[PDB]
Amino acid sequence: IKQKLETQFTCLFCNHDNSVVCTLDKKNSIGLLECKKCGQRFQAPINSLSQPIDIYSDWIDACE
Amino acid sequence: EITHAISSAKEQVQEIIYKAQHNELELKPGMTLRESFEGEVSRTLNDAR
Amino acid sequence: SFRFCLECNNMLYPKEDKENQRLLYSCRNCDYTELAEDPKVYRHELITNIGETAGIVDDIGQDPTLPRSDKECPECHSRDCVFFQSQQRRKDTNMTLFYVCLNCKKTFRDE
Amino acid sequence: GLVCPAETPEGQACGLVKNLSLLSGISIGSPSEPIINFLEEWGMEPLEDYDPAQHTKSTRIFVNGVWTGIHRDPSMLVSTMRDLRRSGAISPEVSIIRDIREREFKIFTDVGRVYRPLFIVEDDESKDNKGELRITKEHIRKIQQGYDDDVYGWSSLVTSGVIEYVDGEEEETIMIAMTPEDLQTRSLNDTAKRIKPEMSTSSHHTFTHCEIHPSMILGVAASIIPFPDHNQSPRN
Amino acid sequence: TPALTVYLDREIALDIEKAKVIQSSIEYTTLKNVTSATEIYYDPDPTSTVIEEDFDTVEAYFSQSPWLLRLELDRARMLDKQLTMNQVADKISEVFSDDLFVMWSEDNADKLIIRCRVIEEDQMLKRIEAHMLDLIALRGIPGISKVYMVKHKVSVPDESGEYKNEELWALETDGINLAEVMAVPGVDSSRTYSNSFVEILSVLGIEATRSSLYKEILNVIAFDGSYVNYRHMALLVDVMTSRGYLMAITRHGINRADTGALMRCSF
Amino acid sequence: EDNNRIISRLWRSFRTVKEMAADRGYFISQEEMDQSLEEFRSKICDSMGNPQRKLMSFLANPTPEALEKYSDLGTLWVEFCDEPSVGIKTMRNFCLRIQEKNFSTGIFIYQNNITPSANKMIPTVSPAIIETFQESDLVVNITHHELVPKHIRLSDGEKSQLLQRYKLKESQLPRIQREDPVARYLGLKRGQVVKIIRRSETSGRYASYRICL
Amino acid sequence: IAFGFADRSLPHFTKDDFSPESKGFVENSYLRGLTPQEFFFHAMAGREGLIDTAVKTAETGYIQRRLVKALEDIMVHYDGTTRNSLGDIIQFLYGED
Amino acid sequence: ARLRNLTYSSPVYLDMEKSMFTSIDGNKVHIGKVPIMLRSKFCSLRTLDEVDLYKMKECPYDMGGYFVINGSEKVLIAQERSAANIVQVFKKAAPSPISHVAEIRSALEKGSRLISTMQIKLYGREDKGTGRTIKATLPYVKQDIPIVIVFRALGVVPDGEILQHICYDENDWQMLEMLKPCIEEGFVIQDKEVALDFIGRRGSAALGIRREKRIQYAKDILQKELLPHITQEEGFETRKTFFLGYMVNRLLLCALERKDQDDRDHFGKKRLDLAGPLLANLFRILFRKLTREIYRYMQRCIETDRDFNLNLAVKSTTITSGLKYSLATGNWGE
DNA sequence: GCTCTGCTTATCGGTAGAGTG
DNA sequence: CACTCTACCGATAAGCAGAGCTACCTCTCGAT
RNA sequence: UAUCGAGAGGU
Ligand SMILES: Nc1ncnc2c1ncn2[C@@H]1O[C@H](COP(=O)(O)CP(=O)(O)OP(=O)(O)O)[C@@H](O)[C@H]1O
Ligand SMILES: [Zn+2]
Ligand SMILES: [Zn+2]
Ligand SMILES: [Zn+2]
Repeated sequence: IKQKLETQFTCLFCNHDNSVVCTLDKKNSIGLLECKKCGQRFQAPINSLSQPIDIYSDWIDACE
Repeated sequence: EITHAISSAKEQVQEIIYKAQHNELELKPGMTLRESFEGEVSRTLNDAR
Repeated sequence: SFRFCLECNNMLYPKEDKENQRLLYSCRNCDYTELAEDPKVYRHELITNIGETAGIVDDIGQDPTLPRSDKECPECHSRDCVFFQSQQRRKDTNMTLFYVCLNCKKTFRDE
Repeated sequence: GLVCPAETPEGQACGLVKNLSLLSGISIGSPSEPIINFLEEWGMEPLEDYDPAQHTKSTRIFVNGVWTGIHRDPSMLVSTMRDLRRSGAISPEVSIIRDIREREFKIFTDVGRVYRPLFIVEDDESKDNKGELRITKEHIRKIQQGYDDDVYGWSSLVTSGVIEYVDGEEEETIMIAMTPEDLQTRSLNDTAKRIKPEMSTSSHHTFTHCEIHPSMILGVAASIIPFPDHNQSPRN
Repeated sequence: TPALTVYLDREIALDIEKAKVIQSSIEYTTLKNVTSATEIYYDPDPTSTVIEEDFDTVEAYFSQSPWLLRLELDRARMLDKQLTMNQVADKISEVFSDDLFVMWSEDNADKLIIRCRVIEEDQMLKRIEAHMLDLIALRGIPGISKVYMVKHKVSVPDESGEYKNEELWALETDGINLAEVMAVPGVDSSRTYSNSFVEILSVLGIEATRSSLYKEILNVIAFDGSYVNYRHMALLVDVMTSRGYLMAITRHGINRADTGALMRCSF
Repeated sequence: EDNNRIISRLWRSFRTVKEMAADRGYFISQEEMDQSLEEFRSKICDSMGNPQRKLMSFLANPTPEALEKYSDLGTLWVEFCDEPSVGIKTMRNFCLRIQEKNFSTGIFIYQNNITPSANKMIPTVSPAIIETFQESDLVVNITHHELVPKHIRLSDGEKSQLLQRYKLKESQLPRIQREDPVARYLGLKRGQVVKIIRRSETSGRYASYRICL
Repeated sequence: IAFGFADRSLPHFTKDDFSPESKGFVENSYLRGLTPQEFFFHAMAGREGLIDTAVKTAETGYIQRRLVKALEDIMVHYDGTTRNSLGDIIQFLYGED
Repeated sequence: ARLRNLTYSSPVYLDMEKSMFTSIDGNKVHIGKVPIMLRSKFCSLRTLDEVDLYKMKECPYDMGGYFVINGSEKVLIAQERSAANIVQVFKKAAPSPISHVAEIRSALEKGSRLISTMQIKLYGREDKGTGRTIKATLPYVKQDIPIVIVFRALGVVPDGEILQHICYDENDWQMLEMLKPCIEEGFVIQDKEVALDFIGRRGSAALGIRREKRIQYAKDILQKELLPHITQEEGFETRKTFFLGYMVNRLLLCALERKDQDDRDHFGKKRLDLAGPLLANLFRILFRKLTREIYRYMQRCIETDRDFNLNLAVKSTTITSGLKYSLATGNWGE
């Protein structure tokens, strides 16, 4: 079953903190970051061990 | 008499050690071999005293 | 007994060759596969005896804390050995003794 | 032999507060670098040079809890290390522990180890000395004189291989006779004196050490009791 | 130390052979209790076998999945529990019906062996093996780990009316299952007793709990030869049962009363 | 074989229900009470030997003595359900039967469970009373145990006599839970009192009273 | 006496020694006097008694307090009943007699 | 000191040196007094001999070993602790998903002081616990990290090398069967870099450090802090990796019922802290407090750009009062 | 620093009923 | 009239935190 | 004729 989790991460674009939601679909190995404020979305591959800090880390490197 | 009776009780404990170490000791229901061994040794030594 | 891939060093997992009906040991990080010498894939011992004799070293006769016996060795027929009960630390372990001859270093029993 | 079996408070502190036995000592601490140098000088191989396939029979060597090497002939290594301590080349408070079953050789120069002295018994079957105390009336003579025949006191015995210190860990690997008389078998039936254990489980005993006197297991307070061996233990 | 005192019907209590029959039927035996080792082979031909030991077994027997589950039963434990190879395989069949082909060797064989096949499947056999050892019950009442054969000296009046002793067989258990053991044919269902008065309350009710509570306390006091007058222990067990449920002698029982707050806060 | 223990346990549960009904004050014929296991199998099982629970249901009325003592004792309907799991569908037809024929109390023996949703159809059917029992729990009649003394329900008049003798409020009597095995056996309702005559090692005999929660 | 050293009770015994003397049998009487091994083993059993007395005294002291608080308000009344402070009947007659 | 309720203590002086790097792009200062143990080598009574002992009103039967603090004779009680730098394996209670734990407290050799503590836990109960894997505990990391992952983060990545560090018997199929879940739970981590990053992403620190340094932060938690008694210099992870395998080996020997769990009460696994170690642990704490007071004084006295006279930035009361307080009350700390 | 019980949170079905072909 | 597809209340553990830990008595010592 | 703690003790 999918996991819809709220986090305390800051969006890299709109800078609103505590407004990034992480949807981890392990059945298809696809993780999804969403911003509850400005509405952006970032997708990245996840394994079985990953957690909201794993894809949020991949989002920091995808920008820089 | 006291010293003889204690000496013979020490011998019975030798026999019990022999049986338990040669797999010739009766196991009491609900008890492992080593529990049964310690139980027999204890009864022998308390009866000696 | 499970083996390792000769090109990746990761461990091989058992996988069937469905078409030829034979057991293989295939890797999982690369394409290596090899033929199984042993049909057995898994064993589970409930009543176990592994670790019974355990550390029998060339210097076991130098441990002065071990008791010594007169029992005749089956191999060389020497009258001098050390003994010890099973090194299996289970609660149901037997009390039967293992003897180690100080001459030929054979491990025998009183059976 | 390390803490008193009798002197401990009654009540809430009972068994938690203890008292040093009469012959106890505490390790002050010793540098490990001389120990490393002796181990590499006498055949220890590094861990970067190590493969379990190649070393399937060798002994692992620990110095103050760090795995530092492997040695293929541990029997000679420990005898060498022990003899360096019995002369003074290694500080007498260092612990030298051979675990033969587990193929491990552990050395401790840690501070705070509780140790006690014992008489050394000759254990090498290459001399008539074997099986007997290394200490002789000559040592006792020089002790009473105070000097050697070209100060001679307690530490002179420790650095001449007749007495050494053992801690709780090394005590695990030795065989101790209770009195000098127990070093040799006998021919009694005196109904007044106390019965000595038979010790008939091992055919021949190989004593490595002998107690100096068994009353030294007591501490200061219990040492005041006359005949404590004739009392119910709580009275002591 | 949970324990049941299982009195037996008179005809069984004076015949040691019949009492042993009740004993072996009550004691819980799982499949794990009799299994010495389990194995998983790749034996691709269902009608033959790579196992040289089971060669003559499967060849003659025949006159599904390629993975084989081979489990070996320990002869000593099979003898103690009084179980035959047939009934052990039967119980396996009942839980796996037609999803598993079961093949068992004879009790005369050198090794006691049971072969199993399913009707990617390497892991499905490990899951089945875990489920078998962890859930298959061969006989007995769950929760009754051991059953002991105990002789009772019970005083009963003569035909003359004089009290004389009489030896009778009863059983005692490690573990409890008062409800299920009461139902077992042979057991005197009007006398079965448990040393868990909590269980007595659920099966027999509060007045029986009152008596059982007193019995268990008395046993503690009387053991070191002591004697306390009945009325003191009677008063305590009436307090523990007056509410209709068991009131523990703790704040969780005592302070659940409608007593004043000043009284309750002083505890 | 193993099929015989199913029939036997069901026959024993059946004997207990009749025993329960008799003790509660209803009339059960001395021929149905003493019914052997063989007679039970002949009448209840098929040709294949499997038993038909719907054939075991029966109806009983209070004896004249019980009706004189307890004027709240009506007609009792006992039914064994052939469906192991009793769902909302099964319970509704049972509750309808009870109201339509205006039974005073209905005893519903189930096999494995009663769903909590169907279990709520139980208090929606007053002034008729529905009581449930797991068929297992009745294989042995617990009131036959040495440790369970004879519980006898007090009449409304007898209860009042008790309260005045001790000048008692109801909340000052010892209690018995509604779910107590012996309270369920007697079908005790909140406010009713049992009298319990009991062995005593100091006086020989002692009468204990409990009121039902 | 347990094998608190590796496979032995004291460094004065060989390993795997289950004899009376190895595991705490004190053969001598107090008149004759105990051996050093017996002395220590006797002191082990003796310590356990001092520990028990110091520990279990608070175990039973708390038990008695809870018993007293459970029962403190229970009195025999002039009607013969045994009741608490709520007037609940605990026994209809004290001790049933 | 006894008569007048004084403290018998020695002044301690420390040379201090100032230096001022500047790039456009002192002497015997007194730090406190240490109470002297009577009849020790630093006591004014060690010489004298019975004649002058009597003149100093000292009794020749008094053997010392105690201090005089405000006139009161204080003795230090040896403090019993568990040995450092040794691996002990213990069993865990039934209502826990963990069944066996290996533990080691790491302590340096110089000074001898504690640093950190580390655990390796074997999960999965008896027929309960599903996947029966093994995780480690690292200092300054919030979560348990599977063993295989930390082995790879140290430079040993292929399964076969990791298992060669743990199991020393290719025949031991029981132990190898017990290591199965650890391999599969660390399958997706197939190289050093993604291993080091898997660690760094839980070890507190800041949020948002990119892979380029959150790795370099985990590389620090492995070089130092992790088993620091082994080494703290770089490029010696071969010593630490072999030790980690030893711990796992010891953990499994006990879980396979081939070896008893360690006895926490075995006196050979215990140490007694006497006056030296007890004073050193307290002196370390108090000297750091003095250090922070020196740093805090330079930031006020250097904003004036006036050469500070040093002796005005060392209040010897910090060490003097700290030692006095603990010896006088028995409270061993600040 | 250790045992217990009760109370406050997730998981488990379990039905039990409209939407469905 | 046979299907799912989700809104229910069971019954689970399930994790947790805290509450409690014999009675009375003596004396010295340090900090506020 | 203080308060808060700590430690050592008595039955
Ligand atoms: N720590 C404690 N707590 C409570 N009561 C205690 C106690 N220590 C002692 N007592 C009281 O003092 C009694 C102890 O008496 P002692 O003089 O200590 C032993 P005894 O059993 O009377 O004699 P013995 O010396 O002949 O064995 C206890 O039973 C109790 O009454
Ligand atoms: Zn955003
Ligand atoms: Zn590969
Ligand atoms: Zn030989």
